[PDB]
Amino acid sequence: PRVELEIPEDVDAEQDHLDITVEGDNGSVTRRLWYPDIDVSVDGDTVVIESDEDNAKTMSTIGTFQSHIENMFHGVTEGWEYGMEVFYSHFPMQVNVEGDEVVIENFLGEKAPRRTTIHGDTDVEIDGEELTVSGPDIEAVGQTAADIEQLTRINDKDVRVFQDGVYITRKP
Amino acid sequence: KPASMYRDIDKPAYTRREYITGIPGSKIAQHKMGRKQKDADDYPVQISLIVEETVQLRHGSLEASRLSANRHLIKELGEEGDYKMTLRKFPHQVLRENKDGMRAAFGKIVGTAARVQAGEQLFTAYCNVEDAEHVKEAFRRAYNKITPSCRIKVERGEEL
Amino acid sequence: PQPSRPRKGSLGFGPRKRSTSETPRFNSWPSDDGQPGVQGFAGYKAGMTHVVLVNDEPNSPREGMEETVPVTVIETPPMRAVALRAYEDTPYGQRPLTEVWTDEFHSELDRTLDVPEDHDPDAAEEQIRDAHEAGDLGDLRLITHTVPDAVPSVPKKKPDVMETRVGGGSVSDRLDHALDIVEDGGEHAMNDIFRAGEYADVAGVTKGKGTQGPVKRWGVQKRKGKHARQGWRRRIGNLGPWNPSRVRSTVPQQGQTGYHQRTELNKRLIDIGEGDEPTVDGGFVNYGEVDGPYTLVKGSVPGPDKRLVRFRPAVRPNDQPRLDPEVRYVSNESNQG
Amino acid sequence: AEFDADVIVDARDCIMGRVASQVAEQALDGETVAVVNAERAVITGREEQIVEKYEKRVDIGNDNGYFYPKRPDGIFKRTIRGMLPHKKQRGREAFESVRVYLGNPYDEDGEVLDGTSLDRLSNIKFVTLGEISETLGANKTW
RNA sequence: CGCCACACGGGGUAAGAGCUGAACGCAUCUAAGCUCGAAACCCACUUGGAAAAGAGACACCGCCGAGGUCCCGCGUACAAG
RNA sequence: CGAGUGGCUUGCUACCUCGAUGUCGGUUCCCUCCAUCCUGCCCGUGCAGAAGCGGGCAAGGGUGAGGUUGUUCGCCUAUUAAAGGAGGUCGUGAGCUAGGUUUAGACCGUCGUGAGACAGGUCGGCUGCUAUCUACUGGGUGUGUAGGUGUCUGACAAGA
RNA sequence: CUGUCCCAACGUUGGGCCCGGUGAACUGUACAUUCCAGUGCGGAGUCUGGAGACACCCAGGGGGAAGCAAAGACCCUAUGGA
RNA sequence: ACAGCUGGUUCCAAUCGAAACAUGUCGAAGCAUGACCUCCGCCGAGGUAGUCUGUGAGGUAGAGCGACCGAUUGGUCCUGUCAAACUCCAAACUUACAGACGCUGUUUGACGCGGGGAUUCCGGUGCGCGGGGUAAGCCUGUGUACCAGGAGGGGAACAACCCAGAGAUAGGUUAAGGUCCCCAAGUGUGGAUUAAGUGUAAUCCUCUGAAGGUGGUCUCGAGCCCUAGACAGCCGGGAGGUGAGCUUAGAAGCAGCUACCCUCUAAGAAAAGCGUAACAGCUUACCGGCCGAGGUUUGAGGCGCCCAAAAUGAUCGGGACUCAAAUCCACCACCGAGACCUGUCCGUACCACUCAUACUGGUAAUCGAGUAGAUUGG
Ligand SMILES: [Cl-]
Ligand SMILES: [Cl-]
Ligand SMILES: [Cl-]
Ligand SMILES: [Cl-]
Ligand SMILES: [Cl-]
Ligand SMILES: [Cl-]
Ligand SMILES: [Cl-]
Ligand SMILES: [K+]
Ligand SMILES: [Mg+2]
Ligand SMILES: [Mg+2]
Ligand SMILES: [Mg+2]
Ligand SMILES: [Mg+2]
Ligand SMILES: [Mg+2]
Ligand SMILES: [Mg+2]
Ligand SMILES: [Mg+2]
Ligand SMILES: [Mg+2]
Ligand SMILES: [Mg+2]
Ligand SMILES: [Mg+2]
Ligand SMILES: [Mg+2]
Ligand SMILES: [Mg+2]
Ligand SMILES: [Mg+2]
Ligand SMILES: [Mg+2]
Ligand SMILES: [Mg+2]
Ligand SMILES: [Mg+2]
Ligand SMILES: [Mg+2]
Ligand SMILES: [Mg+2]
Ligand SMILES: [Mg+2]
Ligand SMILES: [Mg+2]
Ligand SMILES: [Mg+2]
Ligand SMILES: [Mg+2]
Ligand code: NA
Ligand code: NA
Ligand code: NA
Ligand code: NA
Ligand code: NA
Ligand code: NA
Ligand code: NA
Ligand code: NA
Ligand code: NA
Ligand code: NA
Ligand code: NA
Ligand code: NA
Ligand code: NA
Ligand code: NA
Ligand code: NA
Ligand code: NA
Ligand code: NA
Ligand code: NA
Ligand code: NA
Ligand code: NA
Ligand code: NA
Ligand code: NA
Ligand code: NA
Ligand code: NA
Ligand code: NA
Ligand code: NA
Ligand code: NA
Ligand code: NA
Ligand SMILES: [Sr+2]
Ligand SMILES: [Sr+2]
Ligand SMILES: [Sr+2]
Ligand SMILES: [Sr+2]
Ligand SMILES: [Sr+2]
Ligand SMILES: [Sr+2]
Ligand SMILES: [Sr+2]
Ligand SMILES: [Sr+2]
Ligand SMILES: [Sr+2]
Ligand SMILES: [Sr+2]
Ligand SMILES: [Sr+2]
Ligand SMILES: [Sr+2]
Ligand SMILES: [Sr+2]
Ligand SMILES: [Sr+2]
Ligand SMILES: [Sr+2]
Ligand SMILES: [Sr+2]
Ligand SMILES: [Sr+2]
Ligand SMILES: [Sr+2]
Ligand SMILES: [Sr+2]
Ligand SMILES: [Sr+2]
Ligand SMILES: [Sr+2]
Ligand SMILES: [Sr+2]
Ligand SMILES: [Sr+2]
Ligand SMILES: [Sr+2]
Ligand SMILES: [Sr+2]
Ligand SMILES: [Sr+2]
Ligand SMILES: [Sr+2]
Repeated sequence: PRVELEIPEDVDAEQDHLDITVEGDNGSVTRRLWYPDIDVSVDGDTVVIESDEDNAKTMSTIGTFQSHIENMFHGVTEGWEYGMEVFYSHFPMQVNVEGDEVVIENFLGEKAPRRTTIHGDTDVEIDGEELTVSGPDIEAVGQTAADIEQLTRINDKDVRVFQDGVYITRKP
Repeated sequence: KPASMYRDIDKPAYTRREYITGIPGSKIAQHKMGRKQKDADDYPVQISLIVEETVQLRHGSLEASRLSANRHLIKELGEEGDYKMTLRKFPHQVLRENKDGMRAAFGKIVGTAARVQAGEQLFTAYCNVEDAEHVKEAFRRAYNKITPSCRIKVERGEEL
Repeated sequence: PQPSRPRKGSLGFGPRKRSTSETPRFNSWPSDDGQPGVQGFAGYKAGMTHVVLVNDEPNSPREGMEETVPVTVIETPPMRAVALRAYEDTPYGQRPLTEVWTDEFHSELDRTLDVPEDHDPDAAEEQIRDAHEAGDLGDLRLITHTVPDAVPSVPKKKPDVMETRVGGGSVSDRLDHALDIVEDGGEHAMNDIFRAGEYADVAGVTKGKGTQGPVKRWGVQKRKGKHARQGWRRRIGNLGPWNPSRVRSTVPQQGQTGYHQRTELNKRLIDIGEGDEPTVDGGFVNYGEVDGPYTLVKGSVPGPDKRLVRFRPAVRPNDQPRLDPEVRYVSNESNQG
Repeated sequence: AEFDADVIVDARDCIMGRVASQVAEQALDGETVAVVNAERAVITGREEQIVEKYEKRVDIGNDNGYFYPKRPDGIFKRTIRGMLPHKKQRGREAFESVRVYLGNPYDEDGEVLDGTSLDRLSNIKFVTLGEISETLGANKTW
């Protein structure tokens, strides 16, 4: 099979072995697309994902490689933005960005701060009670936003009563 | 007692009641279920439970699989529903157990089993087109309570 | 169902045999954090005394109060760093490349070594620098020896030679720091490396006890009750089960006890000084009188009196350093009595 | 140390067992073989199970001993030994005239033996010997 | 029976929590890819270890002399050695 | 009702050993298994919390002291994070113990005409050997690598 | 009342260890540096597959040689005995 | 002393070569008489291990029972099952006699008869058929071939599984089995499947793996829908008579009862599912739009996955192997016994010659393994 993807005018696409670098105005993203007998190449203006095999396992990954490349196109142009809202019931939670990591203080009354490192060139911007995670790499933005929701995990007590924590509001 | 002790056909045919005494009664209550007053040819659909391996099924295993099959039809179609199921096998083979070491080893009579060859229909149901998927579930519950793997073969019904 | 019990003795200090060198050899060194410096020192064990100290820990309820602390006196005179060895990063691990020596040798060094007469310190230095440029330089260590002649209580004049690592900033800057120490005469003191209050790691070859039975060697039981009177007093029950039909090396048996190398971790250095301040009246039993450069190590130190012990900045400290503790009293009372 | 090699073999991207089978056959014919770039040698299959097998061999042992190598240097050497009658005179001479190396200590490039090369563009389920050695706990010196 | 000392942290996982993601336009923690995550695994730390047969490395001394043994006085050592 | 795993219980068989492979319980010392009692990390809840209940990964470590009884088992007490189970000739007598079983003495009950018996009870009642080989714990002497002194390296090995 | 025990320590005397002299016995099909698994009359140092293993000597406590010592006391069998 | 019990009983070779069973026995650890082995003498032309045909014997497998017999269902003839000790039927197959062919015998005298000497009467295993037993490397039959008493080649090792029955020596070709290395021969060919190291394990105490489950993946088929736009997704619409009637304080799609009617229109239920005290609210049906190509339902087969826990150190013999060094379908070339072919020699038997069993010549595809034991030369 063969699937051709036209690169937008704002975008530049290059290739180095199995690695693909996609450039644009909102940044650059490099990904490694490796799978048996699937060749991904840049034909000057279009990106070609082709294989000689048509089996279910090969077809699964051809479709995955398509979505990955199309997402890099959106990333380097428009970008990826996840919206988050901080909620608390009794304890005033301090969600701050300290360097390369986002810190959460006084969560559920804890003395020890909860922290997670931001993945890649992703930027987390705070506006009081609202947070917005953004960047060109969907893998890095999707995870950094997920990491923040996961950072306020509670396994010992009832989550329905103890609902404190930052949650994802908008998914792109 | 496990069915491992009785599932295979390895002893001679031991059915002659004029020479065998003290045989326990069959746990099987009914053989004809549903609407026994109505005919089998009055129904469009005919589905059978086909036994894939040649075995000996005990009366207690036969009753367990019959009860759990018919109890599902009584639940889904009602107590007086429009169906008629038939268990065509009867427990003729008398079973023994040696319960002294191996001296005077001939066992005492403990139960009965139905000898069923491969490809044979153990259960045969007759239903309507709407109740065809309810009877396929009755046999799916019935095959779990007997020793061999089974085929749920639809014999008279091109309604799919 | 017969109660559980941990096995008799540890299996981590095996095989329980005699030490190859009476001089301890460190198998690990501290990290490269601060400024360039030698990562260890050595001295000779003297004996023990107690000290009265003011509590330094802020988390302790007794902060500021007088506490009696046991101390081992170790005579630590200045050593001589006679050379600088360089290691290269070969595919088979770290291998020695070259050595840069000196001209100023201690008079009594020819009792252990074949003292260099004709050496080229500049060409060897160049070899180490080409290896640094090539990016294949491992680590830099100094060949060092003690001056047992400076210690009147120790009979030996034959210097105890040992290698010690130089750790610090960049590889270029510590190469130069190492060469500077060497070039002079290599003379350095305990003050140069350690400060009072710092946690050090003390290594030493333990007190030799010859051959001892399982009870003393592995801490097994003696035969109890009626079993003690039958002809078996201090011998283990069995050497193993029927199967496996062999005796496992893990079963507690007789043999060499003592004279093994041990590396005692996190030893607080109470005080470093010079004089007759820690000496005991009538002299330290089976040693002598201390009148020179010393160190006061908190608690016990492996080995007997006169034995060479080694120091290293703690590779794994638990507490934060509380520098220069206030010593209100040092016991000078006789160890006889 | 110098080694007068007749054949210098490049193990890079090559199936270990297949290279080993040929190296042993050549050693018995009197050749002085030298396997190079063993860290980059390859072994097909699911990483998780391959490592389990090699980790079990590291755990196996007793007082008599079962010295199993962790470095790719020795793992390759042992693989070759298993294809040689090493306890016999002929087999020991064959084995001692074969040496495996980390990287390439020579000036020449090693020759890639026929049928041993693995195509990375067609395969994803494999491990490199260095990757096994790192998991085994060997100190990376390559 | 007295006294002193015996981490923290890395790395990779399990169960599990997830991200991106297709087969299957959606959905999906998985199929390829990725972020995490056990007192357990590896490292860290201690002990042994040139007889590792690829039987090692460095430096200096020396081949008519470097060094060693015996001898002698003794133990920080020791059943002989 | 149906399907299995194990080889801890019991039974079956009579292949091995009758020119003997010492036997219950215990003790002492070593290794192991996981079907996990505690400790770590998890999922569910008839999960507010606290305390539980059920399940998953997991064998690193731990799992102790005592009263009756030869007892294994078990019953019982107080502690405990918990006071898990099992394999190793039901691990372990050229290690120990002799309370039990298992001779020769004796009594009681039952049975027997009797000698005597008991798959009942009870008191007493023996335990040999200087290690050849192998195995391991420690200690030396030689040879190999191929003049000496000093310092190291680290394949591997052990640890809770 | 006490080291029977918690929990073991130090000491004393004779041995044990080294030297001179004296000088047996038990035991021996052969070979024999073994270990892990397997197999085999189902309980192997010797067979199979691997692993390990330079030779010799000293001391030790006894894991194995189904260790050595006794043509099983138990059980059954004999047209045995008392 | 006696013992039916254990142990031992000493030189070479050549020919044949068992029985571990039956009857009786204070007999079952023993004997006797038979079966069977061997030797001698007699007899003098047939013999019958195989097959075909003919004339006879038979009630086991299977099957069936309004064919007996005895079991064993239900319904207001019909309908549901069975039999070691049932039979209206009925094999394969075994077996009597004879003829034909084959093979064999008439100097190697067969078939048979008489006599001397035994050994043997603990057997075992595989396969087929069994009976008992949950089962067993169990117990007890039967037919047969093997071990015992059978080498050599293969199977990792391994009495009885495969090849193979074997005088010496030698050349050659194969058998079973094998050709990536260990290890002789292929890293052979065409093609497909498997991603679990599944597997690389004929048989097996020994090599497990089940019931159940599986949008893991490959392949084959059937029905239906689709460019008049299918399947999914997303957007828009999902309207009034009316909030149906009854029930009820109320119940208005959605507590319950019954009905379940028609306008507008391109659709839209007297409402399929959540929700409310009841409303409201979110959606399903159904219609339209955006999009644009196959989609959906079911049947079958292949390989794999889950189900899957054990004790000193994991395993297909090991190494290790992934478009294979696995698996399945075909094919090509090789390696590989003492078998088979072939040269010389030896033994034994027989023939011709001979006094000879001394020579010599000849025949053996139809001679050459062997425990107990019989016979014979040294
Ligand atoms: Cl004791
Ligand atoms: Cl080991
Ligand atoms: Cl070999
Ligand atoms: Cl792959
Ligand atoms: Cl034959
Ligand atoms: Cl593997
Ligand atoms: Cl002769
Ligand atoms: K016996
Ligand atoms: Mg004193
Ligand atoms: Mg005093
Ligand atoms: Mg588990
Ligand atoms: Mg709680
Ligand atoms: Mg453990
Ligand atoms: Mg018991
Ligand atoms: Mg025992
Ligand atoms: Mg013992
Ligand atoms: Mg004894
Ligand atoms: Mg003894
Ligand atoms: Mg008593
Ligand atoms: Mg008694
Ligand atoms: Mg014994
Ligand atoms: Mg006897
Ligand atoms: Mg008796
Ligand atoms: Mg008598
Ligand atoms: Mg003879
Ligand atoms: Mg002859
Ligand atoms: Mg029949
Ligand atoms: Mg015999
Ligand atoms: Mg070959
Ligand atoms: Mg397998
Ligand atoms: Na009986
Ligand atoms: Na004694
Ligand atoms: Na592989
Ligand atoms: Na190992
Ligand atoms: Na971790
Ligand atoms: Na089982
Ligand atoms: Na048993
Ligand atoms: Na025994
Ligand atoms: Na015991
Ligand atoms: Na554990
Ligand atoms: Na008790
Ligand atoms: Na024993
Ligand atoms: Na005992
Ligand atoms: Na004894
Ligand atoms: Na005492
Ligand atoms: Na003798
Ligand atoms: Na022993
Ligand atoms: Na008598
Ligand atoms: Na007699
Ligand atoms: Na008899
Ligand atoms: Na007899
Ligand atoms: Na004829
Ligand atoms: Na049949
Ligand atoms: Na017989
Ligand atoms: Na035969
Ligand atoms: Na063989
Ligand atoms: Na495998
Ligand atoms: Na004979
Ligand atoms: Sr049977
Ligand atoms: Sr079933
Ligand atoms: Sr050192
Ligand atoms: Sr070290
Ligand atoms: Sr005693
Ligand atoms: Sr054994
Ligand atoms: Sr080859
Ligand atoms: Sr996971
Ligand atoms: Sr050496
Ligand atoms: Sr497990
Ligand atoms: Sr727990
Ligand atoms: Sr007591
Ligand atoms: Sr009891
Ligand atoms: Sr035990
Ligand atoms: Sr007694
Ligand atoms: Sr008596
Ligand atoms: Sr009794
Ligand atoms: Sr040599
Ligand atoms: Sr001794
Ligand atoms: Sr017959
Ligand atoms: Sr091939
Ligand atoms: Sr192929
Ligand atoms: Sr077996
Ligand atoms: Sr299945
Ligand atoms: Sr012959
Ligand atoms: Sr013969
Ligand atoms: Sr013959």
